Amino acid sequence: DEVARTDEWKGAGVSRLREVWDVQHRVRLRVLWYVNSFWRSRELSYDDHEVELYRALDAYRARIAVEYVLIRAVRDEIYAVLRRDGGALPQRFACHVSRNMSWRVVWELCRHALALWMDWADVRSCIIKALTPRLSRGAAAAAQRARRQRERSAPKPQELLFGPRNEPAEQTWYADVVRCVRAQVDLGVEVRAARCPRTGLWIVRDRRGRLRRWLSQPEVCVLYVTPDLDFYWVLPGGFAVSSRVTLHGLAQRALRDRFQNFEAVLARGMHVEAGRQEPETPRVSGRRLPF
Amino acid sequence: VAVFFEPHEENVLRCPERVLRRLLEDAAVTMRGGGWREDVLMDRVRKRYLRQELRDLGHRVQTYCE
Amino acid sequence: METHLYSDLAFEARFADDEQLPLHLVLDQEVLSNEEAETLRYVYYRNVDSAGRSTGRAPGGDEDDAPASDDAEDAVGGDRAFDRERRTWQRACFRVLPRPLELLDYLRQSGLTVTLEKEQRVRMFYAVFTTLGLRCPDNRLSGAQTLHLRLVWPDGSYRDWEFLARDLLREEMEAN
Amino acid sequence: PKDMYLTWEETRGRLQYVYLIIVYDYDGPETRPGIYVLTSSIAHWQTLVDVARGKFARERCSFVNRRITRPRQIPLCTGVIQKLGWCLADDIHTVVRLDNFSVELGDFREFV
Amino acid sequence: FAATHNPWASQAGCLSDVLYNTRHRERLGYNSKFYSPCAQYFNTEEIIA
Repeated sequence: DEVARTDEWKGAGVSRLREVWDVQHRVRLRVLWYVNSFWRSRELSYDDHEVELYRALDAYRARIAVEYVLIRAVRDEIYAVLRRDGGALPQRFACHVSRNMSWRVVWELCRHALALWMDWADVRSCIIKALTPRLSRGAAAAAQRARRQRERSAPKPQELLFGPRNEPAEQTWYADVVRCVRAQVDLGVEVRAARCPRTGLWIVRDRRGRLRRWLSQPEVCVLYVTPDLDFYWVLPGGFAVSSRVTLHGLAQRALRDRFQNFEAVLARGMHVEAGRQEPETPRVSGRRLPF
Repeated sequence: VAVFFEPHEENVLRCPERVLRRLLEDAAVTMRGGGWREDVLMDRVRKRYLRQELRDLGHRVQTYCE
Repeated sequence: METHLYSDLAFEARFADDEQLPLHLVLDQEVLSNEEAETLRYVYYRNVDSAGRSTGRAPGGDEDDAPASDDAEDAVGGDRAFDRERRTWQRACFRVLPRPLELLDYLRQSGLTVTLEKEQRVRMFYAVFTTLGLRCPDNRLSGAQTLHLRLVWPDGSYRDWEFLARDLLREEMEAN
Repeated sequence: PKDMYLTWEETRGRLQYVYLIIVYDYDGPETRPGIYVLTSSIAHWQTLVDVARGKFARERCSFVNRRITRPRQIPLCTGVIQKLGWCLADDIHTVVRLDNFSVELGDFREFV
Repeated sequence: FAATHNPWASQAGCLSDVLYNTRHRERLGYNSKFYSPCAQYFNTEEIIA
């Protein structure tokens, strides 16, 4: 009888159940240990010197710290350009203002909101979420093509009179809303934005088109980031300070290890055609009989 | 009745008479070196692993003594 | 249950090309919510080595150590960084049981014979049976390795849990 | 015969075709072939074979189990379909027998 | 039964194509009043039609 490995696998049973935690002690998942695995019959050696654990903890520290050192770089850039201009900032966002108004207290509230936002930074925030489309698959040719289409010459009448017809006035902006009447900070916020054609400033609405109405509230402050990594930090009254976010003091494979945007493969219920309207999810559920 | 100003690209808010800019620079340089909010997570996991291995030393000193 | 045997035999048959070792897991309500476990598309693991980067790259040196330098054109390297980041993950098998159960009584309701030292009758509302791989470079194995569990839902979002190799084999490697 | 009759239906299809199905369960030492007479509303052969595969995958895993547990002994088949004809949903009579029966002596069509 | 007896004047995208295919002369800019006696040989936007 050439008896199968499956029956001796089951009848050999499982030795013991051992649970384990993660490093941050957030999840706690359990591990089985079957005796009839081939894990036993390879005769593995095992050892852990402490210097390797120290280097492992340092590498894991870097992997956790890449986001917060990016946020610290953002704060340093804010303070750098705020020292650089000399304290005089323009209004880059459309809001009607009054002249007789106390403005030193708005500066105090702006410093307060800046310290509060630095206290409550997280990996689920503006710059990380705006960075995730930049790490994608077709980002290189898309940015190259947008650069070439931006840097195209003035068209001659030949391509206007016989060539093909020519051709994104709104942008997908990401926002961190902080607020000091309640010390409530709001992290993952999406804002549709474009220019006001009557002037040269920006108009910020919802995806529904709400005309986002926190800018008139005197206590909030917002951080805006654009997909081309342009930077904005807007105190009430429409005045704001601008920069570029600088990530050049950071490694590349750390940025791809941490929050590189995901690419999916084909499972059941998915179109082998690329990009049609898919049907519903597979949805293996316990409410129904599982069929 | 209400009076206001229409926004522009040439209206500028000035520095707050450099009496609040200096405390802005103070808050800039008092937090260049401090809590980085990076090794706080390392602090938590080091404290927790240290508690774990110290309790393991307790189990070892309680059983291996017999 | 049924995926653990298959992955055991698969890692046995694939052992000489990569010396991965099977790691049979169960996840429950302490990890992810039931709404997340009902639409869980697939899992992902990666045997990051002890001191450095990962398994899916060159051992010494690469072209990903450079700064990103804040450019628009090749924002992070280009497509080759995407290929290196996609290559380093491996897809583990996947089986989810979205009904409440007890693990030992489930395995005794299947053909297995659990002989635990004392009745740690664990109860749960939904059991997803996953099975990762962890590498040994030579036939020895360092405890300073780490894992990266990646759980993917079809919207594109994910979650990541990480844990070392030392706590995984704190007793079971010492039991052999 | 009430023992050999079975279905996977509410038997509310109009034209009930019939099908002889035997299997080869190798959970016994030699063979335990479960002979069966099967009505169905479905008439096409291939999709019926797919539904039967969905219903009889335990015999398929038993078939592969026989193949691994005994290499020298050849496994013959797994099962053979053969239609006999078709009737109407009211022609059944609870031993369940049929009053009218159109005949169609079809072929031994195997399946795994 | 050779391939081409004038390989500067036959390939789609050659000189005498782009000098005389009328679509390319529209994309170059030309006076339509001037008659060209090579237009009847290179109008493969319409010769194919």
